[PDB]
Amino acid sequence: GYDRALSIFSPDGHIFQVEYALEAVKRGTCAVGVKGKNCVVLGCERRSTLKLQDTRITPSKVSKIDSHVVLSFSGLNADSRILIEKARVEAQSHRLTLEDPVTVEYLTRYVAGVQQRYTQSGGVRPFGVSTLIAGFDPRDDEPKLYQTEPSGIYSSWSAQTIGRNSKTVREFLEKNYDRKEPPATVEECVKLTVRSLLEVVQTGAKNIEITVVKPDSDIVALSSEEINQYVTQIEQEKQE
Amino acid sequence: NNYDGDTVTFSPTGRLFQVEYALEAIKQGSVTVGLRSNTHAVLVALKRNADELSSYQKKIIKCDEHMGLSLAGLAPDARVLSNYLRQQCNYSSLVFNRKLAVERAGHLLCDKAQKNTQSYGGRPYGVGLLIIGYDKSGAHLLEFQPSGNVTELYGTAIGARSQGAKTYLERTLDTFIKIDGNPDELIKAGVEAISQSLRDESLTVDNLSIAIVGKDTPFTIYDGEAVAKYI
Amino acid sequence: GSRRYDSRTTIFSPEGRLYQVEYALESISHAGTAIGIMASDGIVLAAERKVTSTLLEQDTSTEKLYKLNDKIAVAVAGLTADAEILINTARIHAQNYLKTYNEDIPVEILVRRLSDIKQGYTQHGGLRPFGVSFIYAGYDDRYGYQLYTSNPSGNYTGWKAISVGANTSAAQTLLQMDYKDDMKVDDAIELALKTLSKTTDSSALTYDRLEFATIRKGANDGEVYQKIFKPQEIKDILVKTGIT
Amino acid sequence: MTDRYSFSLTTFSPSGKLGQIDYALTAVKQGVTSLGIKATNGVVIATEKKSSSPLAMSETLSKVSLLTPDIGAVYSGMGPDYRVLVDKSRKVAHTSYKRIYGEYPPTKLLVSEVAKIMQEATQSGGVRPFGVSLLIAGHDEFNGFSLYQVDPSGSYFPWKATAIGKGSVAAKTFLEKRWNDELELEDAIHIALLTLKESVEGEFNGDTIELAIIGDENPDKGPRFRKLTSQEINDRLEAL
Amino acid sequence: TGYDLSNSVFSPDGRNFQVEYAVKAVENGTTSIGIKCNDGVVFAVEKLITSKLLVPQKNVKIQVVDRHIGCVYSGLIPDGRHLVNRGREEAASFKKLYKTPIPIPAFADRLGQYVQAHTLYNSVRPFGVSTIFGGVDKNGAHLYMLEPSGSYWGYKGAATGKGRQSAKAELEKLVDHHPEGLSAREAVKQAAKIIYLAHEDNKEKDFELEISWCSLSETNGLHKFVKGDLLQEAIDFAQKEIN
Amino acid sequence: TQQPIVTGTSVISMKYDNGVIIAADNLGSYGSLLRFNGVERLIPVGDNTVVGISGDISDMQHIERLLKDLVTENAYDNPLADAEEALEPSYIFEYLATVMYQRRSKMNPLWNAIIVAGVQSNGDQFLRYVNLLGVTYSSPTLATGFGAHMANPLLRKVVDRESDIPKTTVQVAEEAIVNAMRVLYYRDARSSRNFSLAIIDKNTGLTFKKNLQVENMKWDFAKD
Amino acid sequence: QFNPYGDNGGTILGIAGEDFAVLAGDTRNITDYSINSRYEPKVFDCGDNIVMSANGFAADGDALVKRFKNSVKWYHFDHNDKKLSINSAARNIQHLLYGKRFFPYYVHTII
Amino acid sequence: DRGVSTFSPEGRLFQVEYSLEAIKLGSTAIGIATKEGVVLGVEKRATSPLLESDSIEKIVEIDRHIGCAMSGLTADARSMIEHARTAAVTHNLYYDEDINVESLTQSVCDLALRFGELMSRPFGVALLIAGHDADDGYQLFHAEPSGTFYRYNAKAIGSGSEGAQAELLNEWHSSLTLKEAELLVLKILKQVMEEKLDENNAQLSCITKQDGFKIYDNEKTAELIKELKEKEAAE
Amino acid sequence: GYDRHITIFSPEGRLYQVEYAFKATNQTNINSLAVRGKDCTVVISQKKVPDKLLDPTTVSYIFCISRTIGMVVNGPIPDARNAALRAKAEAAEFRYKYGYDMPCDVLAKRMANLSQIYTQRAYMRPLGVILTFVSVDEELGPSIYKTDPAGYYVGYKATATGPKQQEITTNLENHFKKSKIDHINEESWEKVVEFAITHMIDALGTEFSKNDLEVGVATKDKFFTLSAENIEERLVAIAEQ
Ligand SMILES: [Cl-]
Repeated sequence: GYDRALSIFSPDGHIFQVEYALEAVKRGTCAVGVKGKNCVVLGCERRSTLKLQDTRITPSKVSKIDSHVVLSFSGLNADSRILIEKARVEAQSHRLTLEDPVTVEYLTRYVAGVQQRYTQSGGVRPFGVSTLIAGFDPRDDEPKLYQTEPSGIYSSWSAQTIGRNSKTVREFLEKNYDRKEPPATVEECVKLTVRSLLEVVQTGAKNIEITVVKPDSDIVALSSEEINQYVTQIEQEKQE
Repeated sequence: NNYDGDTVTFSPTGRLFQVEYALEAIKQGSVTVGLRSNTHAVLVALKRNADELSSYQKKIIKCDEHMGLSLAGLAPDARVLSNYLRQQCNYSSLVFNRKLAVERAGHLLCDKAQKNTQSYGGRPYGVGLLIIGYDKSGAHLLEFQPSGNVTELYGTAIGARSQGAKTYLERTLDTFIKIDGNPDELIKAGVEAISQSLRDESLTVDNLSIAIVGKDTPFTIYDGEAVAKYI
Repeated sequence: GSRRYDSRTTIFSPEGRLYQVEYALESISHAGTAIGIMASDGIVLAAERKVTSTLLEQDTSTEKLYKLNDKIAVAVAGLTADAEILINTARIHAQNYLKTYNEDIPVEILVRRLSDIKQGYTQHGGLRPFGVSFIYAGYDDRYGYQLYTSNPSGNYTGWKAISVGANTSAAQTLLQMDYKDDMKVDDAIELALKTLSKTTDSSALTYDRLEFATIRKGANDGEVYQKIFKPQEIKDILVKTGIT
Repeated sequence: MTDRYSFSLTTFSPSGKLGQIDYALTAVKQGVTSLGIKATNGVVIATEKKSSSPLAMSETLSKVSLLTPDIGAVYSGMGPDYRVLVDKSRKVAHTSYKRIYGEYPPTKLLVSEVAKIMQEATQSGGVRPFGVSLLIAGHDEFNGFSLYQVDPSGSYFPWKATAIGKGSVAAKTFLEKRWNDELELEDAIHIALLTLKESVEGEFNGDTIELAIIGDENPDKGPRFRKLTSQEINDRLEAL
Repeated sequence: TGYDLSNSVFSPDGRNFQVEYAVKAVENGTTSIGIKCNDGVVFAVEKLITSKLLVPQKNVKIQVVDRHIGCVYSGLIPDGRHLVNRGREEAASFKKLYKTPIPIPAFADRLGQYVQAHTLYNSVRPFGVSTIFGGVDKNGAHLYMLEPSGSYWGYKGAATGKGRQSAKAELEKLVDHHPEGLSAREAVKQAAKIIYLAHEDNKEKDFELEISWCSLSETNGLHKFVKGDLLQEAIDFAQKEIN
Repeated sequence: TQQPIVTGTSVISMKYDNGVIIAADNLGSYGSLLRFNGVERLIPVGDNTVVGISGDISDMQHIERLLKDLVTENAYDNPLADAEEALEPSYIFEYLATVMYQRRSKMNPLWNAIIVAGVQSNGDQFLRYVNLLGVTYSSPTLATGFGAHMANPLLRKVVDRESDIPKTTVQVAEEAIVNAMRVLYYRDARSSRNFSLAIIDKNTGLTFKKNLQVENMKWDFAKD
Repeated sequence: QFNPYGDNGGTILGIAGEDFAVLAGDTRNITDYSINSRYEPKVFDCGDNIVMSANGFAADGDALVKRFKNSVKWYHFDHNDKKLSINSAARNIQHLLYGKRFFPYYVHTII
Repeated sequence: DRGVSTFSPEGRLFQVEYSLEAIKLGSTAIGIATKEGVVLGVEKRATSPLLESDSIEKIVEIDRHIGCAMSGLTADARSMIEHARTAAVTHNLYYDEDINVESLTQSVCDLALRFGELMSRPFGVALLIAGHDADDGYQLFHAEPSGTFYRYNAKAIGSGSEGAQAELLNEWHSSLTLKEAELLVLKILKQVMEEKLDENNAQLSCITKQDGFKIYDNEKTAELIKELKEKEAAE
Repeated sequence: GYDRHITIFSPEGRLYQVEYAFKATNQTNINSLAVRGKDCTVVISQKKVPDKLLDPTTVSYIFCISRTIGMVVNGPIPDARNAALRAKAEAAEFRYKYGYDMPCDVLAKRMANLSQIYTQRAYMRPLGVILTFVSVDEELGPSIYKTDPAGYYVGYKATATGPKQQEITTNLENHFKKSKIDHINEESWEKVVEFAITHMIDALGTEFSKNDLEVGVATKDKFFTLSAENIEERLVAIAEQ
């Protein structure tokens, strides 16, 4: 087999292939995750360089791993499918042997472990992908939002963004998200997520996708018109 | 220069630079001394600490009841090779009810090190070993280099400043070879030999490591207040 | 050892691009233009052959349009040999699915499979990627008519109309200008040929330089029929649409 | 011995060129002229027996090879590469086809199988491409008479008539003028001998020319492939 | 250029420079010789005494293969040992199948093909040893010498290492002055002399002489080391000839 | 799993004051057919050990080669191959014992019973048994197969326990062995008159005696 | 058919006192009605103040005792000459014996 | 390019030396061994205020008698921890006892040099392995990616390490109490941390014979930080 | 310029390593020649023993592959022996599998197909040798077939190999231009050997002693090499007419 060590240390103590994978994430369309009191919302950018698309069949940016956990990402799209497949398989394998669905932390830890494996295995490059993994643990009403990245590190976030101009939307969320009082309702949480995207998206509701995840496997993706109502309400308040 | 990228490449003067660089790792390692009489064989090792909070890196490893070595250089490689010796010693005992000859032990170490120097991908071992033992032909001392070269000697030293201890032994040769049936006097000569390779630092209680094997003496290591007797 | 001669086909550039994928796309940009257009009552595949001599036997020739099963076809842009490797893999996946579930493979599942293979060559193995971009024209009873494309990166996307190969920038503007959602197959046939007629690097568009195909449910008793157009039929449709 | 060349030696350059395929084609260009012409009732393939020494017995070196009873092959470029392709082509015509279906493969499929082997040398680890272009002439019951070209890339095209190697540009122009869709096999052989005379410097006779036909059955069937004798060629050279 | 950076690469000359660099390591090593006599062979080697701490007679260089073949080499000593280990495996597999002990020409090609194999790939280094070996078989005595390239030939006398030219000159005198042949006991004495004469090229450090021999009359066709009185008799003969 | 085809019968042995004696008849039976009358079943290893082997003859011949090969291998890079680092009976035995048990544990045994008789470096008598199952034991008298039933009773009257070994001379021990071989010839249907005997003494070394015969044969009571 | 097992007889006896223990065994080794040896030791000192016997099929017994003795040696190497406690020895022996669960050591072991 | 297991001309493995540079870039981790216990403490170093800092797990349980703190590319440690845990439990399965801290450390370190062309590169993370056993008492070890491990009375690794080590040099004596060591880790962390030390960006832990390995609550550490501030203001 | 280090195409469509293996062919500085009689095939080759310490009996570049097939090598001896051992192995395996003696040309093509593989696969170098196979084939009669580092192979009426091959080739070409036949019209192999030696003397412009030549002869059902004394007899006959 092809054994060649592609991810290796450089004289200054950096693994360039892992760092160059982060640059592929930087290029990817923006993704955002905001957890409320009783929900998590995953917002995702859709670049409008591609029109004449068929939105019914084009791969959606948020993926279900199980009925209670979702995964969105920024970076290489083809690479994301490999992590999503592996996670979905592990989700069923966990149910099969533990008789209980994965916790969001567990599912995250697995995906992050796969990303890590590719940074010190021969013949393979790291995943050009960072993920936001969100959902609710079984029989638990506390929201969960995790982030992973090519190096294999993962951690828990009150809110987070990844991808292109994530610096700007992280700036926004850092000032607008209060930990002592998070978005109490679904409305507030979705609003704050759309607002944060509108800092970067700079265009209509076709370029914003929203998915709301609630406890007890209650996942729903918002339509264009539902999102467009938030876009209308945000800018009408802004004119003041 | 251009011919030091891997072990598989000869230089234009017939040199293997990776092997020579591995040899260099030994010289950077701490000093250890080996010497023997007709009855006993002694290892003396100056252990090295990282700082004053740290322990002193163990230099001497036991391979069988009648054989063991001291190391200088990459300690993990000494672990790999010592473990390999332990297995060969063990295989001899189990299959042939026979203690492994010290000369044959050296031959096995040589050939294991050699394979790493002729094949692509790997690397030479980055450690030098002094193997002492007492077998069916009396006391023995060996010097192992990771080039593959193993050498039977009356006495020697390897590591940093080891030339001073090596000259001392070269002078003392006729004295210490005659220290038969007296372990303490042979250890004294080994402690006096390793002293010639010291600068600034001197032999303290948790600094010095001594081992001995002989006629009616199993391979036993002495550390701590056990070696205070010889300071 | 061998490391000296390794191109390292599966690495990132400092910018975060996959060198070989980018250069394979550059290869594909020079290949003959292929166009897929999806109508409400069928899909059109049109593609331009390249170099072509008068001595090329056209009726027994297939460099662009291939059949994967009775429901799904592909238009190729890039190395024909590389495409045929992937095609025979796709043809098998379709039959494996049929054998397992006793139902024809859904178009997106087949496409994902091929695209996952292409992805694998960009992340591991140390081999060059496949210098091929596909347009998948297909029908299933979940999503009806579907157009997709995949490229050497292993990324795939769905389309109403799309081009691959040469002059895609020019082709995609002309399609974006004249396409409409209520369009019909006969109109899409005309749009496809008009687009190629303008984007072609040849002096004129003739029957001998074209491969053409339609996937119609337009058959008796609501069943999907693939029609790979014969040389004489491409010549008729060129006269019908008024290009020659 | 580890075959450590598990990585491609043919890769895409920045311009989109596959260097080694292009260079393999350059090798084919330097090779001796061979050609193929398709008649209504047959196909002809021909090439020059470029004798490396006059002491060498050029009868032993067969440039024109039988692949199946109804399929023949000729080449331009590197002879040793051609030889091993003829070996594999003959074998694959038995293993993957005759031993399964109880009949020989049709021309197009055997061509496709050869093309596959040449493609794999263009992408597999630790190999250069084949330095030959093949001209495969053949007949089968449902497709009739056919002539194909196969390049180092693995690409193949069907031809009415064509030429490859040294004087291919000039030879193809010559064929374009002479070819029509009402040629009889004898007319095609006549044209082949004319076309081949242009590219040949030295001696031009049945001993320095190799020429075979796919035609009528020579007495389950008889074989349609027939290699013309040194005498048979010379006879037609008097009516030239 | 760059043709010398990888093993198994033909330079534009037609040469494999990595093999020729292995030869430099051989030329750097101590002197070793072989002398074919009437009914056998004699091997001898220069062992440089680096220090007084080296135990005399202990660091043996000449190696036995099977019970009838002697091997000695100059250059990288571990590479020599690796080649002898393989030779022992070859000689063992031959005897296992064919019953008879391996013939010397047969054994010579077994080493030859193996050393040659290490010039066929860039993933291995060539052998850094010229190996002089031989013994007595059913067809009589045979002396061989095997280079890093895989080249070997039969010899009347052989020599390699740093003192090879000095030795070769001496071997050439013996071949001329004894056409009817040299006896086994004569060859031991001459071997001692030739190592002593070839020590002028390594004259800085003093050395230790080591001799072995196979002879149909003197050792029953088996490889034995020259020890004790016969060794001292040869050293005395050698010491007398230099003075 | 096999079955033994050509077979050798009893190997008998005993310790005496200075060394060990071992003996075995020169027959290779082929079932009831007394096929091969010139089979040596005592195989010396160096000048301090004799391995006596009963059971399958092809497997004996395999073991014979393993021992021949062991001598060769011990000589390699061993300047003391004829002195301090020569093969010992205990080494030779342990090797064979390892082999026999390994082979039984792979369900493919060497179909033999072996007695290794010899004298060690320090002058100690070595006498130990091993068989196709890897079962090992030592005793002042050892015998395989048939001899275990007839030879041991006779030989144990000379050396019944360890304390009798220093009291037994080589003449007494050799007589006892030759007597036992006679008793076996009368009563073992798969034995022969012709045998080999080997004495390994700590002073006089290895004495190997070939072409011996059972004599002094009492048949005269038959005529009645 | 080849039977890999045999019975070499013998009998062993362990008794635990308050500050001591004994392990005894007869020194007779047999097969069927024949005596092989009247003195073939069966109870072994294995080091670390542990005595062991594996009575039954003497080959499997010797094998096991040898393997455990070696396990003691490698426990010293791998854990800084630490004394193998009798409870630890016992668990180590369980894994040695269960290792051949489907081709058992045909012995009743006592330490 | 060049081999992964190549020696430099000084007699060092390049990749090992470069991984040591990665470990210098890591967050600070400090260990202090005493006769009452071994204390492990880490800098959490949250990259943003939105990151929920209790999810930064840089101190980890291997067994009840062995804890572990990490510094460097912390993702690399997961497989090392996994191995350590499996090793500890497996040894208890084979021998019905706790595994010695040195033996555990040695087992972890045996992975370290299993790299070449096995894994493709060394680990980019150093470990402080703290524990207790009956033979050698309370122990602190430093496990590098070179495969070497040193025992330490006290040790700092990561970005603040040479500064912290010099501080540990002066402060450590053989008569330190556990409470003293806790404050001393907090003191030295606060010195070498960029951000101001509190209960949410620093974590303490310890391993005692009685209670085993315990990661400290944020409430418990908060009281020790308040105890530290007052005792530093006290002179 | 790594296209010159391994067996891949240069921009010109060339394999430089193959070309440099062809140059290694003449490194021995030996010329070989092969001719065919009626009943036989004779191969002669220069023998050079520069060292007096060499056992001249072991200095040989002619090999007995099978009983019917002989092989002379132009190139370095280690690669010659590599090729010899493989050809022997192939010829033995052939006889086992197919129940008749491997024909000369079938072996040549086999060794050629192996040589081709080293020109396409990168990890294997070509052998720096040209292999001239000779036999009296039971179907084709007297046979000469030659293989090179490229993997090319072809049958010959006669051939010559080495540094001065062109001189020997043209000398032979001119003789066959006169006789107008593909062989030496001679009953005894002894006289075909005399022809071979004579035409090498004329072509190279050097006289030979018995120890300067090495001769191989193929007849029906055996190939054999001539001793020094057999060659001396051959040289005497040449001189005497
Ligand atoms: Cl072949």
